[PDB]
Amino acid sequence: PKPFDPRLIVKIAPAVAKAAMESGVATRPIADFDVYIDKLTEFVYKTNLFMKPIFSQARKAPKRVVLPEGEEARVLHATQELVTLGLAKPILIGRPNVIEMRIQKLGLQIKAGVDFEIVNNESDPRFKEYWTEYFQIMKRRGVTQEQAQRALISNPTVIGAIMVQRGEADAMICGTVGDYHEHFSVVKNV
Amino acid sequence: PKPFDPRLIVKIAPAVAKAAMESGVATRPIADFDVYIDKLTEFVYKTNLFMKPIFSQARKAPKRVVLPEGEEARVLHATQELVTLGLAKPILIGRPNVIEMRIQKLGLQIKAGVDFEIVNNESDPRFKEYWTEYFQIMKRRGVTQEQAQRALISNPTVIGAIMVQRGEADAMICGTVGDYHEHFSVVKNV
Amino acid sequence: FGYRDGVHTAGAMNALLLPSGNTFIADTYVNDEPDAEELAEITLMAAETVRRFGIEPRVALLSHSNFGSSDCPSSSKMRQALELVRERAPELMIDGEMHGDAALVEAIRNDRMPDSSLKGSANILVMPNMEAARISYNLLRVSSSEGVTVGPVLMGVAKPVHVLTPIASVRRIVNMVALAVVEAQTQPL
Repeated sequence: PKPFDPRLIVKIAPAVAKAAMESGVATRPIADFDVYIDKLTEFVYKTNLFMKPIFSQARKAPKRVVLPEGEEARVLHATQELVTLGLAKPILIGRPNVIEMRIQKLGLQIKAGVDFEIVNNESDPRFKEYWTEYFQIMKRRGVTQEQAQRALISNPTVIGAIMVQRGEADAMICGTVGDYHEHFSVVKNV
Repeated sequence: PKPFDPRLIVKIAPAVAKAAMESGVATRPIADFDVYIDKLTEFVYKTNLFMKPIFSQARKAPKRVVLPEGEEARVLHATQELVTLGLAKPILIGRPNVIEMRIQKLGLQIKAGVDFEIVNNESDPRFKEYWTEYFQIMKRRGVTQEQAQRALISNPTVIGAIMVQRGEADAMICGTVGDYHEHFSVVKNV
Repeated sequence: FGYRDGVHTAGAMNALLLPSGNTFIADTYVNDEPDAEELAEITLMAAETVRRFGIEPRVALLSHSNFGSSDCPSSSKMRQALELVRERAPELMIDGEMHGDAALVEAIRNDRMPDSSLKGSANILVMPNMEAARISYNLLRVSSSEGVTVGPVLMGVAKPVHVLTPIASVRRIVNMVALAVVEAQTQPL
């Protein structure tokens, strides 16, 4: 591993502590290793102490989350770390070729179709129902049918919102590229 | 030809008139055939009488016109009719595969690279300069560099406006899909 | 006393010590909702007052809009004020309008606007209304763990006078007496 890897403390220190445990040289035994690893992590990331109730509650029953911006490197790293923590069941939107090629490029280990689902926005079997529902919602706000089809092809946020509305997902996290208010407007409208 | 083809009168009547000319059965000879064909066309299309000065002036020196919406059937038909009249030198924006396939589907005769130019918006060698210029124009209006790149990839109207501004074209005709005011806003800003 | 000649407004300015250095905030006490012209005059007077301290002034106009990302009236007022200031004093280092972090941090500003005319970290911050100025000043005063200031310096009146607050300590009174003496040393303008 490289020198600056942050996982070094979390992987090393508990192992050395357990080695001390076995050989009897310890003088202040720890009760359980879970709180120890938690404390080390709070040292590493500086927000675990604040977010611990949220993580603990969320780990009890993971849900389905849609990340429309499924080609950014940051989103892929977050998906890997979410799968590792066993904290959600991500769904990504984008072209499968680019996603797979970048996963290879960054050297991650999440496998499409096993750890997460890819929704090909350019060609999906549920395109008809999605754009029909979007039109049914937005027809009185100045959205023609052709505009609805164009939006369901070109705008990932609309696809995510429609997926959440129909009950095929449970939450959506968007907006890591582009302006805030366009995403907010789409979300509020849907 | 099908019964409803509008070119039937224009192609037939002058030929019959010339046949009358040759055999000497005519009693009121016409001076030149050009005004005759013009009058027939004004019967056919109902606006030639109004637009004749414009057509006559434009035919003297064609310019370069950008149609950003280069995948619509109407735009392709208009391009064919413009090439036939020798009235402009069109430039289309879109994916070459779809454009060629639809040209085959509609049975037109314009050939890419000979009668008109195709600009592949998804991959163009001048992407860098285009988005750099767009950012240089719109940086104080709340457009980040990433937004500029995304716009030059996704918005054909911006590509057309930038092409016109740099002097690589002479006019632009847009707005046959979508709302009026978004196109107008882009045009006014650029 | 009345206003000094050539000016039609008065302002107040508070000093503060952040990790990025000394910083001045205006306007905090006088105008409830200044317009573009008042903002320009306040900026010029603040620049002169900062020059008194032997510092090279660097001004930033703050807003929630980030280089034209919004078109609410406040952002337009900032843009007009900026053009007015650039018309009057051409040698002053000023830019805007921008977010606070862009004003204080060089890298953030350079990422979004590589050719800005403002170098380093700004040391004068101009707010659109007294709400934002006062709230930011108080929160920063407490959060920047020192809790010490030099304010409020009053600019625009024809004589060297200042007005303090009831919670002012001895050291602040001494500092303002010294500053008023320095202002009065030269012939009042």
